[PDB]
Amino acid sequence: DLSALNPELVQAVQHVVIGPSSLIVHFNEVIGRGHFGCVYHGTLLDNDGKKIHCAVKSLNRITDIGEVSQFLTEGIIMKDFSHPNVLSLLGICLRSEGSPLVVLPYMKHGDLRNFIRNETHNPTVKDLIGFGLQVAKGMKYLASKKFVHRDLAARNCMLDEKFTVKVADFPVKWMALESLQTQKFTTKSDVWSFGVLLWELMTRGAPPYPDVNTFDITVYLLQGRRLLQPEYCPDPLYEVMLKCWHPKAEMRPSFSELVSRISAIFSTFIGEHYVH
Amino acid sequence: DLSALNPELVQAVQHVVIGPSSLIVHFNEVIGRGHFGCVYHGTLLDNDGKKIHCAVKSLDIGEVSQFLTEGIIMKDFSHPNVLSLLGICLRSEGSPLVVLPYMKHGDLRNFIRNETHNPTVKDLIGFGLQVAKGMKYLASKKFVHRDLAARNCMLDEKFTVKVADFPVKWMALESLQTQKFTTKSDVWSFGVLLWELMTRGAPPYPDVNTFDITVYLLQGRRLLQPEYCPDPLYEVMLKCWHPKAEMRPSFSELVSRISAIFSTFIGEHYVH
Ligand SMILES: COc1cc2nccc(Oc3ccc(-c4cnc(Nc5ccc(F)cc5)n(C)c4=O)cc3F)c2cc1OC
Ligand SMILES: COc1cc2nccc(Oc3ccc(-c4cnc(Nc5ccc(F)cc5)n(C)c4=O)cc3F)c2cc1OC
Repeated sequence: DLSALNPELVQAVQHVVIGPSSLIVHFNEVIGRGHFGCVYHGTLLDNDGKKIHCAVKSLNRITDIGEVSQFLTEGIIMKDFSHPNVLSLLGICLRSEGSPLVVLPYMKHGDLRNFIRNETHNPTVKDLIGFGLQVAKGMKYLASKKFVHRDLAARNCMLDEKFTVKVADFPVKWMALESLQTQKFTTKSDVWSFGVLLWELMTRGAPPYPDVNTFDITVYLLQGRRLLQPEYCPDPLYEVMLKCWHPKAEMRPSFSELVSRISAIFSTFIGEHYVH
Repeated sequence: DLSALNPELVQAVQHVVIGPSSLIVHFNEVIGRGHFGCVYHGTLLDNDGKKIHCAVKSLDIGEVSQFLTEGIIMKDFSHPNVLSLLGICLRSEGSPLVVLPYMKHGDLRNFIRNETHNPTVKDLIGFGLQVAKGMKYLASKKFVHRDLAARNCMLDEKFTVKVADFPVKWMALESLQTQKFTTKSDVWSFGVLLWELMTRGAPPYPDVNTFDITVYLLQGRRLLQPEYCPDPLYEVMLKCWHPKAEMRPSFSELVSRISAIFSTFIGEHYVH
């Protein structure tokens, strides 16, 4: 419905809500491919009088109060995040006859996987390490807030005009061993996924374990087998990836540790095509 | 994992939280066999200071926030056939505690399966009518249960059925393929529940595998009429299992229909 919901919860989410008379969605201007849903070009008029171009995602017609309520508390959580490497929520739009709208800053270069996959772009080794370093900074921030991402991957990281990486969309070949067997997702589980994301970057967007099946991944990892060092990957960064794939979660590096480690490797490299 | 959450969400949950100083938990006095988790006998002091016998379930910011909003949702429901939430207790050192009114006769599946109990065909239909009324209430709130089953309904002292815990062999055909749950998806699960009641707690589809259940229902095979189930009630069951979600009856129509079937019987060992 619109507000067959709890008054206290509706009050809690108000600060996230965008009035539709300050939002224009160009439903004829699509930016999505499908992965994030159906995403459109938007124009948002803020309370400050500033008119900005944005991305607007249209939800499936959510049909029960349990779902709408979970959606709203997710919105509340994302609105609270404030880091340059974590994607911002501009707000949500609850309309009378139609599904809710999620309003996000426009991300000029789309997601990180597709940016590095097309031959038109030429990221250096340093550029790719840089993207991973930005991802780690955002993930360090999220961990500091006690927040598990649960779906870290290069496809789920966005790149703006200033080439700032935005962690978004907070998948068995990205999952930690314990997540595959015991179904447990922690901050150390995100460290494993980060490792896979680094591997993705240093291969420029190659699919992980391309010759192992989704159901065969668990037995593969119990053979001590890991993803092989990518062609753009430096030896010291590969040892970072291996540490991310330790089967015991407590034995993996923290994101705070990954930031200082990768940062040190990054500072040794020179030559960039995509700065900031 | 303390309240370093969004202040407005924390203020939204305040009406649901119980001050731990009004609660004693008997951690050495255990309730149940683990289906509902770690449940214990508790004593709760209400707003007037009245002692109330309760059951106490012992449970990242994302999970804790969703837990809180589910508590906000549950605390809002007010219907005799829906399990009420007395509150939640968010301790300084330890897991959140969920506080529920004590249900004397536990879950419905265990109660009917017990040979010591002698529910009549009318009693079992009555228990189904109670489930339907709670579900009609939930449907009216636009709320989907998602896990309706005999094991997930409770029985109190006055033999009031309380729908709780809001499972492939209870799942609707479109849930087994599209992963989508609706109020009509709940109607299907209710039919399996009615079947559970009439067979006095027999496992459904006992010979078929968990993964072979979707192809089983696609063939048009269903649960056979329970030995001691009335013909018009098995028709209700079959209507609840209609392959077209929109062709199944509403819980409002289930109430009235089952109310009628119930009324054509006499003989109750468990009166409500
Ligand atoms: C140039 O090309 C693109 C540009 C883009 N620009 C901006 C966003 C894009 O895609 C998206 C990224 C992110 C999310 C996203 C939505 N909601 C939540 N959470 C959320 C939950 C509940 C709630 F109430 C509010 C929020 N999260 C965690 C998200 O990551 C949605 C998206 F459509 C772009 C995509 C593009 O190409 C595909
Ligand atoms: C004597 O025999 C028994 C007696 C009992 N008496 C009273 C409760 C029992 O079991 C329970 C029933 C229900 C729930 C239950 C908890 N939380 C939620 N949701 C919820 C989410 C978040 C939030 F913050 C609060 C709430 N729901 C939807 C529930 O159904 C928990 C239970 F332990 C009893 C069990 C017994 O035998 C095992």
